[PDB]
Formats: sequence, structure tokens, C-alpha cells
Amino acid sequence: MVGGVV
Amino acid sequence: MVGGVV
Amino acid sequence: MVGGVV
Amino acid sequence: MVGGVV
Repeated sequence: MVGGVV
Repeated sequence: MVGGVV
Repeated sequence: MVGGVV
Repeated sequence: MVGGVV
């Protein structure tokens, strides 16, 4: 599982 | 910016 | 969040 | 497991 926010 | 890996 | 019950 | 990046 991988999440990213910019 | 925020990232997470499990 | 990244995760939970795994 | 219970958790991760929270």
C-alpha cells in the first residue's frame, strides 16, 4: 500500500 | 507533502 | 493514513 | 499488523 499527497 | 508505504 | 489491519 | 502510517 502506498499513498501520496501534494 | 506526505507519503506513506506499508 | 496508509495501513489498517494487514 | 495493525497500524502503518497514521
